[PDB]
Amino acid sequence: IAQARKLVEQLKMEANIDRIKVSKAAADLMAYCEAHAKEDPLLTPVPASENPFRE
Amino acid sequence: KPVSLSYRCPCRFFESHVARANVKHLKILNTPNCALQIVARLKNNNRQVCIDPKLKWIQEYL
Amino acid sequence: ELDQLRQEAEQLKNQIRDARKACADATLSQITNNIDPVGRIQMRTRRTLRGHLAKIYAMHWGTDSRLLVSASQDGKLIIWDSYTTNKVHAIPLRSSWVMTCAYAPSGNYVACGGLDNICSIYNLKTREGNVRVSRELAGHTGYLSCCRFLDDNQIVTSSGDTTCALWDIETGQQTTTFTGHTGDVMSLSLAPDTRLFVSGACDASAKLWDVREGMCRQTFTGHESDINAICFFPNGNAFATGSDDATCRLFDLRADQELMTYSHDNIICGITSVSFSKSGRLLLAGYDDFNCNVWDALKADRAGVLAGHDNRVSCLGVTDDGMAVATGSWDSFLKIWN
Amino acid sequence: DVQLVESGGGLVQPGGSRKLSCSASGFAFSSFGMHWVRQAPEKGLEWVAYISSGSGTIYYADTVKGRFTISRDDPKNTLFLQMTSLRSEDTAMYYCVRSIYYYGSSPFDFWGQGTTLTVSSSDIVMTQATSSVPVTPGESVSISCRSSKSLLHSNGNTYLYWFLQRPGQSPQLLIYRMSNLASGVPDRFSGSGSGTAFTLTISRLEAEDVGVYYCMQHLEYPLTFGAGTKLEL
Amino acid sequence: KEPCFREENANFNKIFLPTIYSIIFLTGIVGNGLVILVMGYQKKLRSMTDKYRLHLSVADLLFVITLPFWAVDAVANWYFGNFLCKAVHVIYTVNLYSSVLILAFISLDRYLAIVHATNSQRPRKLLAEKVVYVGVWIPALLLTIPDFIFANVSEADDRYICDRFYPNDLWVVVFQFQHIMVGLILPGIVILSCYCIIISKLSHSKGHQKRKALKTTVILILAFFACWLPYYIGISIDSFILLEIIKQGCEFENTVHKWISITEALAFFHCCLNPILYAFLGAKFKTSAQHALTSV
Amino acid sequence: MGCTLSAEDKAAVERSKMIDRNLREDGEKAAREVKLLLLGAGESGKSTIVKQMKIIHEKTTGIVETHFTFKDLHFKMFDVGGQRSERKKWIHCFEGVTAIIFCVALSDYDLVLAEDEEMNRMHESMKLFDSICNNKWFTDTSIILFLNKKDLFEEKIKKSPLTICYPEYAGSNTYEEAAAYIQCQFEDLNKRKDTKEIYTHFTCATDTKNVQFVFDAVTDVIIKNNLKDCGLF
Repeated sequence: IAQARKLVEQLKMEANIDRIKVSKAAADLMAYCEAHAKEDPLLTPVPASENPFRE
Repeated sequence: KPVSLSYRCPCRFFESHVARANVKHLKILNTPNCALQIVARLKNNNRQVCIDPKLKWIQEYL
Repeated sequence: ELDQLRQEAEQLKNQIRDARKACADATLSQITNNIDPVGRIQMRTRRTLRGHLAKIYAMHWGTDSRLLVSASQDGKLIIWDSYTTNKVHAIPLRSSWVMTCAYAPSGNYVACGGLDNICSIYNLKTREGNVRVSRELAGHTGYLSCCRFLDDNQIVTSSGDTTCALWDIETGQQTTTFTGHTGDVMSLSLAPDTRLFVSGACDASAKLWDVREGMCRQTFTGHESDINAICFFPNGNAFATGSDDATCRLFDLRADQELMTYSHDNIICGITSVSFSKSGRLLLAGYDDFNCNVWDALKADRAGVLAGHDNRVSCLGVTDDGMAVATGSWDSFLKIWN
Repeated sequence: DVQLVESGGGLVQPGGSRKLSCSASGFAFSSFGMHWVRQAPEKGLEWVAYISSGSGTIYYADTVKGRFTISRDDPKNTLFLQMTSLRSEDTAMYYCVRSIYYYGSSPFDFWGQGTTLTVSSSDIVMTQATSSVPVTPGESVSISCRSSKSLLHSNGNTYLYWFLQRPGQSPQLLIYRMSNLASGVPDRFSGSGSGTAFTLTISRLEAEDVGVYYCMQHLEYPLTFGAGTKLEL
Repeated sequence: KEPCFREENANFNKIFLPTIYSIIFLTGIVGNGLVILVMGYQKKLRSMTDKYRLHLSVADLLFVITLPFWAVDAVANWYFGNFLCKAVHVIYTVNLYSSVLILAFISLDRYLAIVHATNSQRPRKLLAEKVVYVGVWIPALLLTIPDFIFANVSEADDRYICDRFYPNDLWVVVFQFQHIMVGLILPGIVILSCYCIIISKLSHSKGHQKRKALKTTVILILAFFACWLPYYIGISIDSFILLEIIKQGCEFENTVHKWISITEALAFFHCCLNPILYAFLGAKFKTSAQHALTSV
Repeated sequence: MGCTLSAEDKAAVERSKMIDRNLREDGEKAAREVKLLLLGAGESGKSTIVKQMKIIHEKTTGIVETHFTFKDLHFKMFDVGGQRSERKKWIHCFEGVTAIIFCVALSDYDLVLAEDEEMNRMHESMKLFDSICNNKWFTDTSIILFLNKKDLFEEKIKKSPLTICYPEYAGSNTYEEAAAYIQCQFEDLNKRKDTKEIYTHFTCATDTKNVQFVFDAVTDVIIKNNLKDCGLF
């Protein structure tokens, strides 16, 4: 059966990858959030003069 | 306006059988819209019959 | 065979998982422990879009953050100007059993599909002054679940026949076929670089596909029921899923595992849509209990509730400039929130 | 192929009536609003009448109000102008113009070939201040238009349009809303301006681009054109 | 043959009318306001029924608004002057007739929906959007010409009686007959007929959906006729007395007047019965009300 | 809106209102049609039911739509037999149809399933009917039950008794009792008898009266809708 061979090949391809630490991965999300926090209208609402939906 | 609050003349039948023969007292009533109302109590009948609208003797007397 | 195959593979599943336990030094909840919360998020309804006469099944924003397209199961695609609530175009569909719709990033085309197993491409900039069907893509043996434009001549679709397809619009032929899911694929999301996309299927699994080669890169599990929605993080290094088990989850591409779980004991209904804000700090989800929930994506705290719909919320959207949110429900109304 | 063909023009006596017909082929006639415009002999353009899509709105110029009537037959794809009490100021060449109105549309984008009528015999002011300049191929030139009122609305739009009329042809759209380039127009053309002053740049010149350039406003519905700037040689 | 004053009856009315009028005013204002609020705070497509009930609620509210004005009367003189006594008659008459005409229109709409279910959408829309203004509100407005012409404030012994004065009793009899005809006969024949037809067709059915409808139709018929029959019987008897056909003593006239007052007070409860019978007994309206009691 | 808008904004609003008018007209037209969902299991005879009205009256395909007209009433029937995917992911799309037609072959009681040799075809149809009838999306939706191939059933009942299926059946083993017994077992699966109805017809009648039956079964349903719409219920 070639389906089992395909599954084995796919699992072998998936296993041979390089992973980073979870603590290192969360830090990047935190850094992106703090770097773009001030440009988020939903997180920090803008005054009614610059609101296109004022409505 | 509700019918229960409507005004009606106490004198609808005007009969002058008395001819001043019998009238103990005679007053004319006041009405928003009923021309002239009269209740002449009769000396003998005291039924205050409503006398005729246009008859000479009271008109001369009044 | 049944020996040295389908059994040695179970060994590989014991290796990857082991490699996933050696990279879990800490958790996301501990890294972001000493950060300030976002407070209470209060949003108001600014616009209400009326004109559909059945349940709205899908919606999509234009790249100019002003024009949007919506699909209803009354045979109508409507293009709305959200600033003035004006209707720009009303497109009647040949099949009314629509379940998805897309807006081209250029703004010249729209896409539609549903229970007819066909993806229809409509031209909006004809010289005749009307909208006409530009193309009909056929080849799927199941219903169309989602579709997203890559450019004016490329589109990716997911079908209920457990497959995904990358098409050539000018020729009408399938260019690439992506296979490997067990159940029906219900959603897809394109990465900001367009070079990758994720798909979630009814087998409670998500997969990451490389567009230019057509092979599966990574598989992510952890849910307990069908995945109904999927969305990419703004920087393209993570994604979020919503399932039928009343739970959202966050997965990291490089860490290759799950990061955060968003669930509550009060919530027991399924999730239909997910979205991120411009900075990625907020995660917006639509539920069957007629409400939309705004979660703090870094602390897994429910920050806000959007409640203005009398039936289940079926679609969500956030503009490219991050100004407003759009919600579409199983009633005939779309709402803009600020 | 979009086509508008106009008929019904000829020599008329002072006082009388005449009907002009405009037949459309190749596009959805019912979705477009229609305009009648005229050009006097050796003069500029002059807006005459407008009828909306669905006949729910009709506008006339002050000089033809009470004697001109505009109508449309949508099943037959025809537009009619009935003119009565014709004076010696009505002898001109009449054009049929189509224009559609939604967010991001391009109004005034197609004109007819025109029909000639000969009689035997506050509005915004748009100033061009220049009637003829000499140009040579390969060089760059500029055309200036000035308005008596600020054309910028309180929604971000500046309603100014540019048209080119080549010798022997009908006007064609170049720029709409002062910045957008019409379909099928070379990138050499550009437009820019403030709320009151506007500039159109042709960049390199060719055997084309020779003719009369007009600026039009679309803020207040009494529509006014410029005098027309002529580009010779 | 002797004067027949109305003093004991007036004394009884002075106590009876204000209390019942206040109770009716409270109940009607509450019910009709609730119905109007539920209709207003609803985001759907309005059907044919949810236009008739809007008309009915507006008419009932405008009718019940005038009740305190005449509750102040019969215990005290008309304090509101000459202008206010006018147009109060107008509001009263307009809404009194419009309510029953709307009821007849609802009956006809139900008949069309039930007996011609597959081919009635266009006539039902035509009746609900266009013919309702000509068949309900225009006749009700036209029937108030005597209110403009004749209603006026008079003067009496330490009292200001405002009324609808007529040149003679023939006008009173004619307008009483018109009241009987418009208020009872014309709407009573259509509504009853439609309901009976619906029943004859709903008599044989599986049940649990048509058995409920049969009893609701019977309830509607009984409610309308029990509310409006004795009052008009008394009105007809009074009209016959006014024509001198029925001649008796003054005690008979006093008894007839007391019967008329009590039955008219009872018949005024239609403006409170209508929200229950035409809005609150329906599952669809109950669902709409539950939906409306979630956004507040 | 009002006097703060420009001319182009007013024209756009007019276009939007025309679109709204057309949408309302389309919705009013669509509300008058009768939508039916056609369901079955295997050789139930769905093709024979579809062929009852061959007139139009107006890769793998997913849903088949059939239109026909009877007594000035328009019916659209939807066949979803092609769809091989998960049914629970798209069944809610049909919440709101007028009725469900369910076809069952009477002769499919001796035969067993091809793949599952030890499973009855009638039992499989019963499980499908039980799943559809008690579905959460079809609480107030009525079912028209078609029982096909009575001519073959009345002959197969002779050689084989009605004991291979229904082991607890005690009857005369004739058609007039076995068919009535089968109808009883099919109607006993309904657990919403206070909100929905089952209409059963033995549609081995080669004439067209089949559609007539549907007409009747539809009319009743519509009446029961109006009683709820008008507040009577």
